[PDB]
Amino acid sequence: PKDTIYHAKDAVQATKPDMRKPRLVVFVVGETARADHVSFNGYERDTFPQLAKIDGVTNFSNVTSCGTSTAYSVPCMFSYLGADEYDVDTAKYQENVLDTLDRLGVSILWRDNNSDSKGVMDKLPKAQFADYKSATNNAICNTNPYNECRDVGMLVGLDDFVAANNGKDMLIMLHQMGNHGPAYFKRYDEKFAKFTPVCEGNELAKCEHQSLINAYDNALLATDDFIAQSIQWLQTHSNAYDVSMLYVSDHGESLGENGVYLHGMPNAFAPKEQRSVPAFFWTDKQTGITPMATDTVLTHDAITPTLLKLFDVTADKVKDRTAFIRLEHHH
Ligand SMILES: O[C@H]1[C@H](O)[C@@H](O)OC[C@@H]1O
Ligand SMILES: [Zn+2]
Repeated sequence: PKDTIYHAKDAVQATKPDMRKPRLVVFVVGETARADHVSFNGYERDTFPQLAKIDGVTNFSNVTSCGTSTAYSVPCMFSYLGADEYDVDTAKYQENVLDTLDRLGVSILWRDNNSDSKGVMDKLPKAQFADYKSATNNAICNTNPYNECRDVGMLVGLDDFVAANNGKDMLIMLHQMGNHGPAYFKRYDEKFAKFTPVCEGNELAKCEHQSLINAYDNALLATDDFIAQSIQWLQTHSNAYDVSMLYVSDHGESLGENGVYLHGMPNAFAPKEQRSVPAFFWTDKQTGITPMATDTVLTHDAITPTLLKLFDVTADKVKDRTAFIRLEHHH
């Protein structure tokens, strides 16, 4: 082990949940989703029909990931250093934004249907991380012939966590399997097999290109559903809690442009498809949180200041950063 390097020892929470409504936020950590396959960004297909029916969802049309892979992007998304000073090999020993929030009294929960938190949860109690790739944590793995555990299974029993943390601020990370490839066709249950025919081979270049896009877009429909159900879950708590949902994908995906597939390419020459990601923000009307303009130039660096602002936390290190939500409040 090594000593933790501090970045936000000045951090203070301006208000406490005994003096205003407690705050309950879900952060969906997405996977392999491309901004240009989002209906709201101009995609010809309605890949997000359920979110389109929910009042108060903001789509962000200009978000660039810090990197092109899970192990690289996820730690930077929760970092204080930002993409320009980020060092993947020492990120684990830096105070990160979850460390700050936990230290100031926010109850942190991380459920993972992807891999793990890539070091982000490592300093917090073991029980605050839960592996939802396991069929004995995730109750929703028998809805498909692959026996693949589904992201929506991470919503089961969250009410137990809320009850165990009654009246506290809470931040829940849900780490999605999402659009991970190459087997996009496995990523969604049959009710989302909307675009057809579907590539069901593992060698992507050998499928007809349209069938590859169809499988990828069907997987997006399942994520639309998962995010919508995450908002519906939050809404069952809106009387007692100020509830918000943030979604950001860890990176994009190549879909055969220039013959490139999957992701993980070094940033210097990775194509734009691997870095252009969707981001969504939803909040209940009574929270007073206001989203930034949909066309704000944004990156993964906006995540840490957003999470801090959602819990009324100020930290010098990110004082000049743009967030997904505004500093000005209408009364
Ligand atoms: O984005 C990063 C990539 O995912 C990683 O694996 O190598 C460096 C790149 O800059
Ligand atoms: Zn990923």
